[PDB]
Amino acid sequence: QLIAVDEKLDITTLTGVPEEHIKTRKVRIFVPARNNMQSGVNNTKKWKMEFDTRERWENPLMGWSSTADPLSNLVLTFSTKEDAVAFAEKNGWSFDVEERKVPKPKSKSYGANFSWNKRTRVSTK
Amino acid sequence: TRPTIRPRNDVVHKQLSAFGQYVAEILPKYVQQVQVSCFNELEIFIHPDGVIPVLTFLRDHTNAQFKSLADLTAVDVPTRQNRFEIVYNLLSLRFNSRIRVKTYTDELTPIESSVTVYKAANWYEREIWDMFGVFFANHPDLRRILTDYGFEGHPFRKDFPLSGYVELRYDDEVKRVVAEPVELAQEFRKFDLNSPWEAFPAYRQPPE
Amino acid sequence: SNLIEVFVDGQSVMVEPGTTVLQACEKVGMQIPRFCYHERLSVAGNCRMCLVEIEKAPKVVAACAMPVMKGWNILTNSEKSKKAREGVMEFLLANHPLDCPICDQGGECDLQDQSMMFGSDRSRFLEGKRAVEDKNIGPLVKTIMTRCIQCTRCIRFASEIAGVDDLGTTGRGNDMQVGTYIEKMFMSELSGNIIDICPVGALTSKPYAFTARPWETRKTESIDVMDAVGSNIVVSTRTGEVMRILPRMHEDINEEWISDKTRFAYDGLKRQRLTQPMIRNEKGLLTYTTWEDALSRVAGMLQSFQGNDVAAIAGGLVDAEALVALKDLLNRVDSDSLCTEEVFPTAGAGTDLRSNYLLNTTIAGVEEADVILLVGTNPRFEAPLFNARIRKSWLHNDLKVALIGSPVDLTYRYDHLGDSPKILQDIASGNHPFSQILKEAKKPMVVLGSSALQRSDGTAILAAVSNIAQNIRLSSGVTGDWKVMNILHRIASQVAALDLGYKPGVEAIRKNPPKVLFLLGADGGCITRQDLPKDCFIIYQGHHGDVGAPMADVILPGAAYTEKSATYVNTEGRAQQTKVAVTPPGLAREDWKIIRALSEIAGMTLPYDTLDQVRSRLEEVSPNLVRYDDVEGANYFQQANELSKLVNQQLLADPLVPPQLTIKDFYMTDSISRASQTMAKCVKAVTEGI
Amino acid sequence: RFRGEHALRRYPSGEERCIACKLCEAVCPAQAITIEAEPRADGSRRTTRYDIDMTKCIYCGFCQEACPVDAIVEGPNFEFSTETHEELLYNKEKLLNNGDKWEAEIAANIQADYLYR
Amino acid sequence: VYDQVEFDVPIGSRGDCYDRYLCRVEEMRQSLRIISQCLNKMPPGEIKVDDAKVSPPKRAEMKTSMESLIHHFKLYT
Amino acid sequence: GVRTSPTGEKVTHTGQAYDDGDYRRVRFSDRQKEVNENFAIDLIAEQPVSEVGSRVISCDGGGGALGHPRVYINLDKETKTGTCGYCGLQFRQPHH
Amino acid sequence: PTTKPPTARKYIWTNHKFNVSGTPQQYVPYSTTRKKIQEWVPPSTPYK
Amino acid sequence: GTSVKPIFSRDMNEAKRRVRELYRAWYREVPNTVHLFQLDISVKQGRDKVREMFMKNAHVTDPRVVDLLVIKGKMELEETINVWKQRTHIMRFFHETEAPRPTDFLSKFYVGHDP
Amino acid sequence: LGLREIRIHLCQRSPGSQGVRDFIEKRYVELKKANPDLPILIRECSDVQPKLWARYAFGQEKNVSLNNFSADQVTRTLENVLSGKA
Ligand code: SF4
Ligand code: SF4
Ligand code: SF4
Ligand code: SF4
Ligand code: FES
Ligand SMILES: [Mg+2]
Ligand SMILES: [Zn+2]
Repeated sequence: QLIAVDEKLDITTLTGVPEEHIKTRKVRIFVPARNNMQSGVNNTKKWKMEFDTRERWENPLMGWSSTADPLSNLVLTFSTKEDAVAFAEKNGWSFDVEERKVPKPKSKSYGANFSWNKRTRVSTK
Repeated sequence: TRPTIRPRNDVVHKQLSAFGQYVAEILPKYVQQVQVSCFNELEIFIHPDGVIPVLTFLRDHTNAQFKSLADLTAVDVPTRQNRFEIVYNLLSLRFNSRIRVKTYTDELTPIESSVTVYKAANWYEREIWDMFGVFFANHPDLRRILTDYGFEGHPFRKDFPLSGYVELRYDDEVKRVVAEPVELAQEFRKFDLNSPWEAFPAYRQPPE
Repeated sequence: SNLIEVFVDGQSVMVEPGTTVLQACEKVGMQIPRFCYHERLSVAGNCRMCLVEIEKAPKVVAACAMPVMKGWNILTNSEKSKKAREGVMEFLLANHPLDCPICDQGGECDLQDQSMMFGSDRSRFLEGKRAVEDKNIGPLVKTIMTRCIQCTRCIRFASEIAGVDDLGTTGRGNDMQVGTYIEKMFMSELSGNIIDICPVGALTSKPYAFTARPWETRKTESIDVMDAVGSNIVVSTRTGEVMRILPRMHEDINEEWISDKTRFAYDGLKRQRLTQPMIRNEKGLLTYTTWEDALSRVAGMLQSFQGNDVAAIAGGLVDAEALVALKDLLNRVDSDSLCTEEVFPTAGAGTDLRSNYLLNTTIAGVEEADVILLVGTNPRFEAPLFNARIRKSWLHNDLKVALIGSPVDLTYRYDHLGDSPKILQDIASGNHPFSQILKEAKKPMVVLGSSALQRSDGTAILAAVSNIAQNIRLSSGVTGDWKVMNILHRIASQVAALDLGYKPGVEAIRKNPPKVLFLLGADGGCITRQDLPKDCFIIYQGHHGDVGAPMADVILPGAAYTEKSATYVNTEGRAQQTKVAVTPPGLAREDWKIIRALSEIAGMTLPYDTLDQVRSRLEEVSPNLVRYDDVEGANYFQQANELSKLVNQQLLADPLVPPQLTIKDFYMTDSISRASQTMAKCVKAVTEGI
Repeated sequence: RFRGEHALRRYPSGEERCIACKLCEAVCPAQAITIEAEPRADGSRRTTRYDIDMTKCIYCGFCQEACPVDAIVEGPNFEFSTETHEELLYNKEKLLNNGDKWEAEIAANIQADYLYR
Repeated sequence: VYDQVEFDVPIGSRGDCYDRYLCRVEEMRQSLRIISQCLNKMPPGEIKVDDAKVSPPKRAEMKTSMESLIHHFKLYT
Repeated sequence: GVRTSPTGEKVTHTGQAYDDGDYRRVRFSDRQKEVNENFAIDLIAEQPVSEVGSRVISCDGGGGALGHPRVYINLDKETKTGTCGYCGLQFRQPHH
Repeated sequence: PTTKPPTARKYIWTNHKFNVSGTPQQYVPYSTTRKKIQEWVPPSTPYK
Repeated sequence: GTSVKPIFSRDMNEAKRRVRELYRAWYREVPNTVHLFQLDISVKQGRDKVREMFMKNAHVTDPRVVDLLVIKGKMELEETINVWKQRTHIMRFFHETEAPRPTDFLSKFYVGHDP
Repeated sequence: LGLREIRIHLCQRSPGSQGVRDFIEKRYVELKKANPDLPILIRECSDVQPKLWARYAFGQEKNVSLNNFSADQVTRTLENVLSGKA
């Protein structure tokens, strides 16, 4: 009732993806960086998978942005790094993993602004 | 609350909680979790092996008799080891109530067909197979129902591109319609709309 | 230990003493609303948006400034804190202008998002709003002060980070305004960051004005190549066009900031670009040709000559892939004359030991040093983020700074030991009091710039600095893995080229003039046709038409750093890779692909075919080039110091003068910067001001 | 209220109302609007490209209800059939010409309907 | 508001096409009945939920108030 | 203010015109090129500057709810005039 | 419009035009933006 | 461990048995498909196409993937036999209108940036 | 036949590179005096066996493993490479 087969998962032959969109692609597994224009951090909570950028050219009519790859807008969301790595592996995609960047904790002291002898004393407020 | 806020119904909430406890007690072999939402919707999470028993009990029991299968579909969550969750929506005319049953599967594990419990499931399981690639065992005739003949892939998967891989046109040299790789005159514009400054504190996750 | 127990919404958490309420809530996973608080700046406490309720306390506290007390329960979502947030948002929006459709920061506004999430949905303000006149602070930052909420983030950043005290508040009450009080331009190498720190549209990028909306842009995470710091950046693109450059947070390199050149030099990527292969016609002029014809013309000359007659020069913006490709191609010709425009002394160890030409202390290590000595360098313009780190350490760790060279403005006070190079010999001998000052230092640091190595005394200057470092090690003992010796690099391609075995400097070309010369992005003007024999064949490969292009026989259009996935190694020795944001224009191709195609045309086909195989070759040559965040490395100071005692070249009596002496010399350094109109505007503004 | 062919309006002084906020482009359910902008010679915030693909448009009118300055409207013309696909790809010149052509009726309809909006 | 209107539900007896035709005609008549009731009982008041974080504000409010303009911008972007 | 390119084509208010060697001019052969004859920049340049004796004034584009969002313009600076960021109208204090 | 005429504007067309499809005055679409990337122009003087 | 629920085949031998049955059915069907759809190809080239489509998946070592492929191929055969497909669907296997993409490095370098 | 450069790849903390570390620290300076014009590139590996590369004329390259070699073993390897004898 159970096969108990030892082999890594591979579903490339079942997904219907063309041959040249499997071996030549390079997905990036990363936590997106915070938009430095804003202080919110709610967009740096999950892991993202994105594909490598391909050619975009100008349409001779309308000058619009034309593309020839179907994976230019495909972005996946994952809870953990391991989930993204497993999904990339079982789909036969070569991947690059970037470790999550966390802002290190810092020491803040409002009283350090009005310092008696240190350089941290502010000239205005 | 105020007239812009949807009112609550505690009586229906209690009734659904009691019936969820009842069903969970009767079938401890398959039931994994029971939930009741704030808008009075009852969900029962079961093991995949219990699809036929749980559905048969809900259809045939005197106190349940959910005689109508409202809808059957799948949801794709790539981050889970079991990629797909199967959702059954049932309606009981005798007691004027609705129930939801959820299970799970992956790309390679078949799910038992429920066409013997509900005849309506025949086309729903075909649609699930066509859109997600979930195989249903002992189906009368499982085949594509929505996509074109010879279409490769399952479009409703999250990793399937929106515009697909091939496009159609008429070729005069061969005097027939041919398929060629997609090439957009204007690429679909991806919009990053999700904002920081999290909106709903009640759903905040532990920072692990 | 000394941790105290505090509660956030009833859940316990252990925090260090001195932790504020905001940080205690952050440790739980909630971001407290804020407008004036910045993690990188001093606490202000004026926007009052972070007011939160402490249980069993009638009055709310400012989470950004109030240190949490043991046993406190922070009610982050109680009715009191929500009402405080709504009132503060109402007060902030009472006078704000209805400028959202015309404000450049529509979809990136902290004010808009925090009004949606924490404020009300309507206004009861029936009066007229205030309007203040705009200010002119240069061609980089557009100023619309009606949108200003008076959070004083810009003032604090200018005072503490940029070292410029030109910003402040004039007036009182409702009529208090942020500005300079006079017509004065806020020009510094870090002036563009006040746009990022500003939560509203009061400060916006002027060259970026009105061009794009944030939800439309695609975000590409890449690496800056404008200098050798290698600050992490985000490239915003839309419809295949680069729109702007944003900093990407990296605590160890650039924290949250980028230099003005890094931020605004992308304008030069749209001008003076090389898009097609070019050759010389019968009239001696450059004309367009196909890739096949140009590659065949180069391959014929490559096959005609071999050995010492073939040479290559690498520019300041060349990646490791193209460098190793060119090295392999010329090695198949039995040519070892592979040179860079930047000069490093080859005497003794040379490039054999990696620590001989690296910033061994690393950028983050500056925060641990107590004394730093700068020799023959201007860190403010050569490495703006390194100088910013030094300024931060000087401000917070009471770091002592001394300089040997021209008395340049570094935005912090330092000790000017002098200008003559003989001061290095005096310090090494032990007569100078700064030798004893270095002796007492627990974490001494000595930094020598490559600009000081560009002069003929590079070997002697390096030997003197190594003697100083060796005296420090011998006297003060072995503190540990501190790595006193340091060298600050200025160009992004130098360290990778030195790791790959390139010969620093161009002395080999002058000693042995070639008949075929490769200019891989070389626009320094070190070698001209006067230094070459008659009818020398020059191939220029690059992305910009500059000083290196018109004297070439064949022009091969390459890709810029924004148009390829390329490896760069910073002055720390840390290898980083860029990503493709847009594709090269016209017929331009990837540099290593051009070299590999040329090798195939000449019959000397190279083993690699894809980018992965190129990086495998890089690992074969220098394995540290594939460790994409590693900075750790072995210290071989003793061996290099001992090998530096062989030659005894004398120092010249010429004052140390860095190439960048004022801000006007900082904007125009490379081909991308020289083709930028924004840099030209900055140079014009600093040269004559309005 | 009826939605017809799209038009770009202008102020009574003669300057175009559009300020290139790109809200209509963001709200467009069919992605039928393409907008490019830069500062004008006088420093005004104006578009250099404003394209509407009428063979992608669904004529929902979301763009005109999202516009904060009443710049883009969907005018009452419905008899604008075309013999080729290309002439249904409107650029900024075509939309400004449509506005100048239909402004009288467009303004009358807006006056009739603006108290319901 | 379907609990506030009165109508009858046509019920078939044979399960064939004729019964379904009769049922549809009767539903048309009952729809006329419900339309009459709706016309005679139309109440006053606003048309969308008075919550600007979900429903966009009025044009005059959007062109007059700061909060209304912010909410309109965010709801339409 | 429609100008004519040296090729002969009308230059639109966005300033674009196909170059001499551009093959894309072939689309206008046997046909015409749509150019809007009313240039907004010139038309707003013809508007006279309004004289107001107030330090801060508001502009909504006219027509009340039929204009643009109401904004307030400061007129403290005498070197230049206050310009509406929505409508382009100019305002100025009565100097001297 | 005879009893109450439309509001007069300087930019409103004085002469109404009908549908001009299939006619030399038909609308011909084109890009209204300028060139984005500027090419380098080689010098006219020979190097040697 | 790694115990999984079977679809049709417990091991590889019976999976290959199903593969061979499907191949036999397709090989038998090729001439009837060629005649009935009035295709311009020959029976030899149709059987060559069938062989190539079977050989594209020769690397699979998972019996579950193998029997899912067999199920998909049997659906394909059912579509072909019942004349649910038209001539275009059958001819889509040959890519007659697609210009060939050269494989060598120089051709890809000349044509564009696509590796 | 002419040797062009030598590359020594040793891992910083692995015990397989202990002999190479000792060799460098003790006698790399003397080896460099013996060959002042020969570039000897010392780089660091990671979770890889120590290796030595020699580049010859026209791009010919050969590599030898130095795993678990003592300082004397890698020394003798370097004299073997420099003198040209196998
Ligand atoms: S700063 Fe923010 S709230 Fe103010 S006008 Fe600009 S986008 Fe709107
Ligand atoms: S200009 Fe911006 S950063 Fe400076 S005080 Fe005003 S709102 Fe704050
Ligand atoms: S009417 Fe709707 S579909 Fe058409 S352009 Fe406007 S928003 Fe887009
Ligand atoms: S038409 Fe209106 S909504 Fe669209 S960009 Fe112009 S001003 Fe904004
Ligand atoms: S964030 Fe605390 S008062 Fe401003
Ligand atoms: Mg800002
Ligand atoms: Zn106005």
